[PDB]
Amino acid sequence: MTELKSKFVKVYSVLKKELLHDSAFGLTDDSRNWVERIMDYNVPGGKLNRGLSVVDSYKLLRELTNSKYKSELSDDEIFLASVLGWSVEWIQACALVLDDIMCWFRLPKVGMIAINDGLILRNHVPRILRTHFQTEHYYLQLVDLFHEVECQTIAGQMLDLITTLAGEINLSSYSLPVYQQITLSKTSYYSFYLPVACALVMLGENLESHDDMKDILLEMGTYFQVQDDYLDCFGDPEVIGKIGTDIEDNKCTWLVVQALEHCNEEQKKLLYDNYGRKDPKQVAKVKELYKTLNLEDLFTQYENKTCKKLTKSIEALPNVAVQAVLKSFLAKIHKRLK
Amino acid sequence: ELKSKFVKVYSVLKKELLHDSAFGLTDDSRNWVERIMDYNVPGGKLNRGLSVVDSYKLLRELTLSDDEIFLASVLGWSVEWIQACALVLDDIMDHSHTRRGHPCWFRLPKVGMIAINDGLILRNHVPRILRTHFQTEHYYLQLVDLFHEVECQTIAGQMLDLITTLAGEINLSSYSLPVYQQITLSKTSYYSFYLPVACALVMLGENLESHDDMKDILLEMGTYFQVQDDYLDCFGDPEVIGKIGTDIEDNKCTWLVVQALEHCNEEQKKLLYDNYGRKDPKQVAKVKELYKTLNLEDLFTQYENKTCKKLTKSIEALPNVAVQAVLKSFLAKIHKRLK
Repeated sequence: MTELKSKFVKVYSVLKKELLHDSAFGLTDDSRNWVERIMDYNVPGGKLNRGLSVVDSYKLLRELTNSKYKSELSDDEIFLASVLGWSVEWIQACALVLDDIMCWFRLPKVGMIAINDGLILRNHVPRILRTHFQTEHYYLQLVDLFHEVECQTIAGQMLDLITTLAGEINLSSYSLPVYQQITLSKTSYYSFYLPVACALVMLGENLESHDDMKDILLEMGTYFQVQDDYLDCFGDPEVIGKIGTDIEDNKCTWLVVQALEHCNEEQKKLLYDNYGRKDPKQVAKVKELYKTLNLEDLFTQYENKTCKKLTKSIEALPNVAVQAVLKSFLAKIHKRLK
Repeated sequence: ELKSKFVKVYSVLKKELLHDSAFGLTDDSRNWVERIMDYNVPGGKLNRGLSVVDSYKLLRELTLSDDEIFLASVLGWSVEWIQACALVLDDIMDHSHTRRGHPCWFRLPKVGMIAINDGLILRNHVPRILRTHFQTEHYYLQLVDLFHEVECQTIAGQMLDLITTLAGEINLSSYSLPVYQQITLSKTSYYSFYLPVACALVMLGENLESHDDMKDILLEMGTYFQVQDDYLDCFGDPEVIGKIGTDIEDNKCTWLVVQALEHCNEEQKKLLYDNYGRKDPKQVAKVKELYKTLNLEDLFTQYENKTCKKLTKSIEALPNVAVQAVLKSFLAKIHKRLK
């Protein structure tokens, strides 16, 4: 089960050798190994669905719009899309650098190591894009698109940092607006906007002519994160392949915030005294408070209403290839159990 | 005088950014963006941005169009935008206090989100400024590289500083010298000292990859500049500085606090835990008195004399006499300064 995905995976190794044995940025033999270890720990491995969606999207935009000379994707076409797909995976790798880190005094030294790891990787994307796109017309537009998503990611990463730290001293810091900003800037941009926007820039398109699609993808990114959060609570761990830890891990879950908005005083103090522990006695009291607040129903309500909104906004787009791409994104997420 | 010729450049750029066809904005959003813009970028001495133009002027002399000054000033004002973004988060602990100056925490992420999003707005101006005014030059890509380097180095430092300032409220042992050095270097040294000279240099038609030694000097000189800052906030003629030192009350990660924790023993360590990040002058004085007892006034004289001599030596070892002149100018205006 790999096909063009196997053809995609190889590109990481090509970019990695380029980045390491680059004359413009020399490296000690010890520097190279140190950088390569950071690269391999952080960037390859995983589902790769974000980077691949760049290639899958570029393939669907070409298949439908065309007006190019042939509809089959060139080997050089597949490769360049994969280079952007892997740039996406680098952006992603940087965004997650901090997600462990979690007593307190050991935290800034620990955090310092992680920050420098991402510093190394962040300085890779400009070089990747320059090596492989410096000559195209759209190069400057591509640098913009990446600068925007890169900068929005860093903002979301900083808020998630402030927020996950402030959550250890007071759960009331987790709020609905803050959750939406973290989800939007830290995740939605690279996850849903960035792939397709990459396919469009190399397809020879201007992004300022797709603001209606950019709002759709960003909202679809929020919807996707509300899904993950919900699944981490209850969703057949044998289907997901993972045990839910968000309630234990003291995460800023869509569930937790919707809880503290609807539940009051007595229910609120129940949550402070039971959220984020490791024995199931408190984990179940939480899961029961969510059931008491009907949060499975509030979620399923949110799901159908948001799906209707986006399908409407999608059916209302002028670009049939774009909407065909967004329709595949939305149906691949809808009511997914995994 | 040339300062007045430099300041209007801000208004030039501010007018460009707002009434950009490529970036439409409501009249009501434009006021909001302008309020963010001028609250954060102009005002203050503007010395970093000015050092770009003075540096270009000294480099050119030792090897002048009005438009030249404009472009140099455009880069100097670019520096001020970077400086602005680095500092957006610095009073995040005192603006979350919607009380007096008491613990908060729940109101902290809302406060931070505002700040983060302000700096996000200002961070998107530098690429537009550099493109508008340099898209066409030989060195344009060298400029985009240079600003991406410092921009990213700045971003790392504030992220570490954030982690550090938060973890410093709970458990004081979080403040350490390696963490202090990293923050000082990545958050500050890059934009303040490297970036100005590097701007004057790349526009002067130079490649930065052949100035690694000058860069190492400038970054270290930036760290030296911050250790001076920290030391003065404790004892440095509060009447001369024109400001009252607030660092001990504010529970800041000072070079001094770090050096104290290194030298002091468990009794002195507890004196520091039980005082320090408090308000009353009685507890603040126990610290400033503990600093004296640990000999941190002389330890500072050692760092300064050694860093000054060490850098003077490294600078004189540069082949480029024009570069040596600029770094010597920076070093001698920082040296033993009382304000």
